[PDB]
Amino acid sequence: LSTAILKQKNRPNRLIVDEAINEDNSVVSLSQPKMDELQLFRGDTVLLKGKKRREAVCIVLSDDTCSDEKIRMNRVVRNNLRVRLGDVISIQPCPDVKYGKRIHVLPIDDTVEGITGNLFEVYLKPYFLEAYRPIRKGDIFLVRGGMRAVEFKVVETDPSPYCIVAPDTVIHCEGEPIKREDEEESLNEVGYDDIGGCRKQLAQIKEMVELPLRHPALFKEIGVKPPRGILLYGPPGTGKTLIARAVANETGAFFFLINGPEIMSKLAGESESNLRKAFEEAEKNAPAIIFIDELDAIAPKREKTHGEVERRIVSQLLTLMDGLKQRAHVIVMAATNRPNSIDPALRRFGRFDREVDIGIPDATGRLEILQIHTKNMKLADDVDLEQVANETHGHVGADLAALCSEAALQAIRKKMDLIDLEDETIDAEVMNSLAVTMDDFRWALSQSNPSALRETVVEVPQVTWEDIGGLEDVKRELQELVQYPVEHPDKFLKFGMTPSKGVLFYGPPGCGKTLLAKAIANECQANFISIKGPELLTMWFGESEANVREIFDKARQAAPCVLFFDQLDSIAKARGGNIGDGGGAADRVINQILTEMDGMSTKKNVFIIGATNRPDIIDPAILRPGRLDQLIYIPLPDEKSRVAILKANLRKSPVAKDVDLEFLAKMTNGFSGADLTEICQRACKLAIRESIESEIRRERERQPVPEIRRDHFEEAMRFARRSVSDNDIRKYEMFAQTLSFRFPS
Amino acid sequence: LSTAILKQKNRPNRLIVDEAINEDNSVVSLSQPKMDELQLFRGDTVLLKGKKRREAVCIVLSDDTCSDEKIRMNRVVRNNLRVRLGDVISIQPCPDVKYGKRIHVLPIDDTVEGITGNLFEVYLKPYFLEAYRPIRKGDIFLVRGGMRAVEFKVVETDPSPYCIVAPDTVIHCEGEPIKREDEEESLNEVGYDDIGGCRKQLAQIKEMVELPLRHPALFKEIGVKPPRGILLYGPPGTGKTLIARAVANETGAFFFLINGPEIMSKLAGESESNLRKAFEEAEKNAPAIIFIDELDAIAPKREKTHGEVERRIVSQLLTLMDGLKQRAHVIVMAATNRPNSIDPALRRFGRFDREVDIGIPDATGRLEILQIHTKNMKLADDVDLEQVANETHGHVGADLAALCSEAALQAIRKKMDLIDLEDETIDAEVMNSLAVTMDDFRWALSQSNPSALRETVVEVPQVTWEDIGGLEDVKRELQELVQYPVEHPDKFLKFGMTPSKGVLFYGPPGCGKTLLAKAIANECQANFISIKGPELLTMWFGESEANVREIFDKARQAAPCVLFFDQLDSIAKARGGNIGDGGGAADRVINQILTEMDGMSTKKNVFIIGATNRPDIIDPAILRPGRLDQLIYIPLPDEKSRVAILKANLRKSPVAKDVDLEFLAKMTNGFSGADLTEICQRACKLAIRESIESEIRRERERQPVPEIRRDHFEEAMRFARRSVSDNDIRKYEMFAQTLSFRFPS
Ligand SMILES: Cc1cc(OCc2nnc(SC3CCCC3)n2-c2cccnc2)ccc1-c1ccc(S(C)(=O)=O)cc1
Ligand SMILES: Cc1cc(OCc2nnc(SC3CCCC3)n2-c2cccnc2)ccc1-c1ccc(S(C)(=O)=O)cc1
Ligand SMILES: Nc1ncnc2c1ncn2[C@@H]1O[C@H](COP(=O)(O)OP(=O)(O)OP(=O)(O)O)[C@@H](O)[C@H]1O
Ligand SMILES: Nc1ncnc2c1ncn2[C@@H]1O[C@H](COP(=O)(O)OP(=O)(O)OP(=O)(O)O)[C@@H](O)[C@H]1O
Ligand SMILES: Nc1ncnc2c1ncn2[C@@H]1O[C@H](COP(=O)(O)OP(=O)(O)OP(=O)(O)O)[C@@H](O)[C@H]1O
Ligand SMILES: Nc1ncnc2c1ncn2[C@@H]1O[C@H](COP(=O)(O)OP(=O)(O)OP(=O)(O)O)[C@@H](O)[C@H]1O
Ligand SMILES: [Mg+2]
Ligand SMILES: [Mg+2]
Ligand SMILES: [Mg+2]
Ligand SMILES: [Mg+2]
Repeated sequence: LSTAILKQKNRPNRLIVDEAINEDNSVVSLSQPKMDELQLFRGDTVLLKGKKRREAVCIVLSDDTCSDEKIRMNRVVRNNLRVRLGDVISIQPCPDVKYGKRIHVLPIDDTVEGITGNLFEVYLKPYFLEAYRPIRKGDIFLVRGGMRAVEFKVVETDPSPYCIVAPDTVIHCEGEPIKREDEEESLNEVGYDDIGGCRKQLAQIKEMVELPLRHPALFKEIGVKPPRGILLYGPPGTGKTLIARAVANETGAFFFLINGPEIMSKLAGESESNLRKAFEEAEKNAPAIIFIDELDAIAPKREKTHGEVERRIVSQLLTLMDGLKQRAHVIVMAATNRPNSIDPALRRFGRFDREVDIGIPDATGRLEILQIHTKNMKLADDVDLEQVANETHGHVGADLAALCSEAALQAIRKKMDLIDLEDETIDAEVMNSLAVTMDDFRWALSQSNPSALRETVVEVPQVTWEDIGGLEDVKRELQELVQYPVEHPDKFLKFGMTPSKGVLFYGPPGCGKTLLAKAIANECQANFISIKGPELLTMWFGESEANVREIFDKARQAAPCVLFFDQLDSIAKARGGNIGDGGGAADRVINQILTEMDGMSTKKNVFIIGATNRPDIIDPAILRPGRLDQLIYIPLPDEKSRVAILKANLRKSPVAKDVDLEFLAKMTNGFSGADLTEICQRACKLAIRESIESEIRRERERQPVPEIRRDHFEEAMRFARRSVSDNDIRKYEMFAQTLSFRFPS
Repeated sequence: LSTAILKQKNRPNRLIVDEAINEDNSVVSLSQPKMDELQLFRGDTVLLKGKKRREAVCIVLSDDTCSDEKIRMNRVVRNNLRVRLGDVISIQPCPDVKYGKRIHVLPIDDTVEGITGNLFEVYLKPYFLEAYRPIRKGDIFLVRGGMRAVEFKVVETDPSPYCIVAPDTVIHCEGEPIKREDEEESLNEVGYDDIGGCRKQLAQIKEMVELPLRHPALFKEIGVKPPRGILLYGPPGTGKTLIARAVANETGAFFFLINGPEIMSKLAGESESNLRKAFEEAEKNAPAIIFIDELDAIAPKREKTHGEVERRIVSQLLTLMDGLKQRAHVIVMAATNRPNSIDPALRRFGRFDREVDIGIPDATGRLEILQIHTKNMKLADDVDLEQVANETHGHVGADLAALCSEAALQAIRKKMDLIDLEDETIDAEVMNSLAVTMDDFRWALSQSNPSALRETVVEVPQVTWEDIGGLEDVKRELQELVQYPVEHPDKFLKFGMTPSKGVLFYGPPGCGKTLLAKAIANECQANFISIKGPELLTMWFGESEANVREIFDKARQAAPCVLFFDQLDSIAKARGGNIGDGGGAADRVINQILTEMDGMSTKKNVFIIGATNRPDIIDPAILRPGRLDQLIYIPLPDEKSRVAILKANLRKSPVAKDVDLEFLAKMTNGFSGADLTEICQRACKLAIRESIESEIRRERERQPVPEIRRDHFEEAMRFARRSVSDNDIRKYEMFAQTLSFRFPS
């Protein structure tokens, strides 16, 4: 499975973090069956591993009230392992822990601010007297006594790293106090849990980076060599640098970070020296990871570069990439937001040959990002991260971070009156009053401008079959065409028939062709790419055929994908229709589409769908085998289908049950689904106007309309008119006709 | 609220500057309830803070004639705090002011010009004998005695900064006299009060620059990180450098100024060293502000740059921007008049991610600029800064400064006869006679050429509903469509209807579609962007579709905004109308408009309005949902509406009450609003010609017409003719028609 590597295992060592009844900063409690399963004795020293490279040592004890799958755990060592209640930690035996020869500790600034007494005698000596506490370098532990409990950081141990505080162990705390800034920076370091909406990408990165270095013998045994170059790409602000930081803080391998402007800001001969030194340092500390952030800064296209030194730097990078012998256990990672700007030589074999797309997050992904970014943010109960996530189409993670910052700024604006710039300090009542409400998020949404609105949307559509009324035979035919090869390929192989991978929807406008394409993409849970008429017209007017290939390339990277071409006749009408131009049924954009379809015919998991309201003026070459060779007529709905359409459109609108949708459908004989949606929208508009006017009337008098009613629908049927005439219907009929026989008995 | 930070608070310490009855240069007087509220004793030394970083010390005394909210204040210490009568200052206790050990003072040049006696004995000793005056470094104080009072500047104090002049304090005044040029430069330093028309921008700058450095704990508590990079952009002469100077003179943080030509004029390796030294200096003196004026000079687009050293400088700037850790408390500000010319990498996250638009001022803003620039200018009573401000469309602050300079030059030209170049001095009668009159401003206006006339105008229209006659149902429909979603969004959410965000006005020409768009923009107080037919035609002829997106980008930065597309049929007529060309209802510019409308559909506070006189030849794709899907017919006015139109057009023209506008309206059956305006304009022209000829006749005889009359309107009705024929009206009628039913009982 694609994300099977992200699965952490149901193992006896894995334990759920639980609160501690009576536990000091040196012990943890487990259930007796858990010690029996783990062969752990009471009083044994045990090593605990948690999130973000964190390790600690404790004393394992028995607790009859402790669950088998849980470990009792006080707050101090929870802070040490950077874990919260309900998190999962790993417990192992920690043998051969020797008595400490000498330990150097340092207090935290605010815990010692105002403390002038002897730290040793007041705090450390009673805390470490006849206790034999196990400690680790970098541990943070809180000590009682004095007027005020003081937190200390174990900055040095001998023997290292783990030592027992014996009575003869020399403890000293003389040195520069550990500042709170360092502790906060260490606490807020980025791990994998700080990335949202990139579950596929995280799994792929672990498979291609962490796994080969973690277990090289795994790939050696099966006789394959792991890729050497992984290139992260995506639009700016998608989290490539954040993923780099997470990998750096989460990896056991040696990590070296290289920035583009880092290298390019140095003098000629120092950039090359730094690059070579980085590669040599990685090779010396194998297994190692080299991350080159902003690769396009150092390696643009060599021919399109004018600097001599720049070309020399690109050549040096190519040579260093080729210098790895696949036993150096060095994996080079790179991030760029302009993958095309990279020199193509770097994308060859033995180089950055693997590519991971950190794309634009969907609604679930951006909800995850919002939850991550607001986890340490003071919020109110009215804040619905659901609603913000649904309303932030086109936002990337950086845009969502800016949105949260602007919401907080609006929250501060709401308290501006109690806050003065000239004031040396801010009252604590204002401080604890400060919270980010839903109104602040709404204002930030109103003021936010997304950076990825012009990017092509590649996602699974929300439209399902309940969103479509009628068309049951069309639904069954689409399901067969798209899913039978997927679900029963052996049946197609047995009869020797290659399935058709292209369908054209044709019919009157507003009958559900776009809905059908979206729904068939949704049922298969495949990505959906929609190319509308204005985009084809943009390529036609600008004479920019070459962009068509780009579209198909996206469909390849997004497979399984449904490539949908809506309004294939847009260029045909733009030329004037059937008799508009002297030329006949051949244009540049559709020609490139034909070539790209022929190229895509070998990609099994990309299904191409076309839609047109004017099948007569469509280029016939698109209906040839290997192209949209299946044809489905989407007709005007009949009365039952019209009832279904009216019911589907009114699901989200409160409608009184006295309204009879069957009569509405039977009276709208020649109406399309779009016309019925227009009727429903106008009825809702009338109801909203009535409710607003009634609320205004009451708001005046002090100084109704809960549902749409039958009079609303009648007043909507004033303006309702059928968009498709009988002429058009008949034209589709002779198109369908122009698409008895028995064997002798 | 957006400008809530600019609100300075109603606080007891805040005091209105008032004149002093009997106060020396060392005391201030307050009301007894004010001391009781502030817990201030009589004789206490008090610190006073004013505009432009100014501080001073005085002795607080009681005055029964002093108002509670006012402080009595002599002229000398008003000059010290750089404040005038009616200004607001802050008063606080100033404890632990020690006796001065040694003070060094220096006189002002003209106050000591011609003074050869001992300054100490004549002036300072009687002024500081048994007085115990509190003084500050940099104080300016005037001393009596001699033949002539002398101003002195306290250039050194010990102890510093505040000291008491004790009897044993050693006062000396031996040194280079403080020149008047230095004092004048210090006096005329730019503060926030020197910027006009940038109230939003000043509030935003204080929120994003002054606030994070002022109170970092405010952002730390709410768990957000303040932006690191703020980029000021706008057309040249809008005051970005002036805002930089104001921030430098108004900020408590350390300020470092970097200029583009500053850095780029140095040799290779010295520019980079200066940039790194600036960043290190800012980090050492945190909190600090780095301002990089003319950022485009040092950081153009790297690919579009050919210099090796230039690319290295851009990379170094990127590295320095990334080097900040958000605890360095360093905020980097930059100003550029070519924001697109900036390398895009500098506009990413962790870099110049916030942008403030110092745009073209409106009439109120340029009135503020004129008042600021002429505050120290000798003006006459006929000068109406109102009238200059209304007449300077397209002017930026620099243009207004040049206008004032040219007006002063014309004033000097008017006195040229009494002024000779060869003269060694100019008579004082000419000096005090020199004043800038309204005629000088009129001449400067005639000779002024604005630098921002070709920029897109983004402002709230002056047109209101009184400016429009009739169209009451259209006014109500527009108000509903535009304001009901804004005022009552919960009603739309309850019924599940997404409001239409696009309307198309159609009808005969000259009936008020542009007026309706402007008025609906004005009622909501939203920005208005008008795209006329010639602009669309310019994009069509030049095949420059890509500029359309620019327009929509403006609408995003100006939200809440009304985007108005006037004469959508201009390209359609240019192609020849309905049958002009073989192609049908599809062109490049309207195609880009469709794509941009689809992109803008997610921006709630941008409303798009289209207008056309030929709805038949409009591309139908623009009427689809998500586009201008609402349609409003603006018909020819009826008789009552024509009376209203004639009344509205004649509001600003003196009309005799014998004129009957009802008869004019009833006789002009098929006239449009433009035709009625033509009639009114021709009548005014006839009246003006009559009045001019009568004035000429009297001016001849020596060596009438106060209002428009009925004969004027009759002679105008000579040439008045209806622009719209019945053919066109009927065409609109079958367009409207082509846009009984009851539920069963
Ligand atoms: C069995 C088969 C399956 C196939 O592909 C299956 C498939 N997977 N995803 C998709 S679509 C994607 C998923 C949902 C939306 C997008 N498909 C697919 C392909 C074509 C039509 N429908 C479905 C191709 C070709 C064949 C075969 C049949 C016969 C022969 S032989 C030797 O001439 O006898 C050779 C090859
Ligand atoms: C309530 C709502 C308001 C809105 O926007 C309000 C708005 N603010 N400024 C403007 S315009 C600007 C101000 C004056 C001139 C320019 N508008 C606005 C937008 C559209 C039409 N009229 C006004 C958008 C969309 C909605 C909504 C309705 C229903 C649903 S749901 C879940 O399907 O039920 C979802 C969303
Ligand atoms: N998927 C995500 N989950 C959580 N936070 C994210 C995500 N994507 C971006 N962010 C946040 O938004 C910002 C994006 O900055 P980051 O450096 O990670 O982006 P980038 O794509 O590497 O940048 P660029 O391509 O412009 O160099 C960071 O503050 C990061 O924490
Ligand atoms: N069968 C249907 N069930 C539900 N809604 C429908 C149906 N047919 C049409 N509609 C509605 O009509 C509108 C447009 O439908 P859609 O985009 O799928 O049509 P189309 O055939 O591609 O034609 P067009 O060129 O008008 O877009 C939407 O509001 C959609 O909900
Ligand atoms: N809003 C304003 N209020 C007051 N004075 C202004 C304003 N805008 C400009 N000025 C004045 O006009 C001149 C504009 O020069 P300034 O250096 O401030 O402009 P700029 O926009 O930074 O310049 P450029 O973009 O060409 O570098 C100055 O003399 C300034 O005092
Ligand atoms: N109802 C009206 N009330 C007042 N003035 C009106 C009215 N209708 C038209 N006018 C006048 O007609 C002139 C042009 O009007 P406007 O620009 O709004 O019309 P339009 O419908 O957009 O047509 P056009 O293509 O002629 O500009 C202006 O002088 C305007 O004052
Ligand atoms: Mg990055
Ligand atoms: Mg559609
Ligand atoms: Mg400047
Ligand atoms: Mg007009």
